[PDB]
Amino acid sequence: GGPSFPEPKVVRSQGGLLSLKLSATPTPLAIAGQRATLLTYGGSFPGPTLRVRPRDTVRLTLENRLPEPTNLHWHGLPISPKVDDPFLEIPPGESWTYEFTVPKELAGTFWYHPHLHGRVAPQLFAGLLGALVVESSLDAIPELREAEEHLLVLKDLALQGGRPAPHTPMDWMNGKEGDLVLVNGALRPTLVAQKATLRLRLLNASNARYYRLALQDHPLYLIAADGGFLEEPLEVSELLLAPGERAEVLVRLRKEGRFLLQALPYDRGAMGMMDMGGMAHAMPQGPSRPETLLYLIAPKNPKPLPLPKALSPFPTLPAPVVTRRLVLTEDMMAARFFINGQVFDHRRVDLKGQAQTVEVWEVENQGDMDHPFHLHVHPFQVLSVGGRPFPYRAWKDVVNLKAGEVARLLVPLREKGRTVFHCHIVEHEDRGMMGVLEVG
Ligand SMILES: [Cu+2]
Ligand SMILES: [Cu+2]
Repeated sequence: GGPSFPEPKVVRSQGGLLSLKLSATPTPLAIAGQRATLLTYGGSFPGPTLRVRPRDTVRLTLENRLPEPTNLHWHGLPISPKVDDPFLEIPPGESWTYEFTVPKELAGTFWYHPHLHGRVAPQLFAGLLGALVVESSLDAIPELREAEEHLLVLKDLALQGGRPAPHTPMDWMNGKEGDLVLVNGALRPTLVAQKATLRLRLLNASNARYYRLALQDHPLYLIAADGGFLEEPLEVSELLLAPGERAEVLVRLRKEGRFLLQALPYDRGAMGMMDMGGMAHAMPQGPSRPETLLYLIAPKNPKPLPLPKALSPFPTLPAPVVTRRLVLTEDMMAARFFINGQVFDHRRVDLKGQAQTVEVWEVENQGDMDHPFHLHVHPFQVLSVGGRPFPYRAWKDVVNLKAGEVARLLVPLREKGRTVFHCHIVEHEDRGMMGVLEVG
């Protein structure tokens, strides 16, 4: 009812259980005024949103109907790596049931996508992604209960011959960006707000595109990062979301009107093909062209809600027991990507840590591109980048590093088992930039 807005179908837990059979299948669909066959979960692009509460049981059977093997990564979920198994392979025509319990303190926006090494980037680019939302008791406070809530899945695409465009040699180096810059699988949808306060859950599920988000005439009020709430709302004029990151923001519409949500120009250090003359400068690709993501129409006579004064206190973490250094490097022309000078080997354990301890990880980008570093299974707290303090306290699982930046991360080691860390420009992961962590 009311005005329509494209948004994935939601599947909710019931009586403490979300049991769902999800097929990964090629699917002809309508897209930006044409028809294309994508790879999809549940026949939709994006895939369906799974919405759960803490302590729920999730029983997701993944039915592989693809021509190639696949698996799922439960991105951001602090569960067992024996469930969130980055080494599992589900052959074509086979199924696998993922069963886990949602942790008691968890809240926010998470997502699921393929993690079969070597094939992540084509599979994710072809459409295999969906969101997972964990509801919180905090969502009941009046300042959030009465906000108009929406999920915005930021994911671009390019098509050739009615199918996802093939990966080029340049895509393996830079990561693939598409010419169709979509929101919830739609080209520049219009959202006609019925409330003056919106709560937008934001997911960057793109292979490589960055989104320097800005809303015309409006600040954003950040209330959640990748893996949970901030301690209190943080007003920002704009918000950069790297591949794999999520955020939740409140928007306070003060005036009537139509306002563009844009992805402003951002230069992530992608490299262009080489050229003659024009002098001026060199041959980086330079900043992205600005893109309109959606149109937001304010309701009549808008009166926004007050902001909540407080959200969730961040747990104090114990003193760390060990410091690690992880150096990211690249060989751009070979399109190979390294951590501490090595490419991923699934039979090599790179770091051995202890369950129930906290470590400090120093992640150093010695490349020229932005690399967004992701660690499975163990959410972390970012302390500093470039020697300066991170602007808020919240659980993160992806941290963006620009050329030369060093992040210092507090990593509490939770579940035992073997898991991975990798750049979330997924082409770089496929081309080497991944290593193996074992917790005992
Ligand atoms: Cu991910
Ligand atoms: Cu990278």
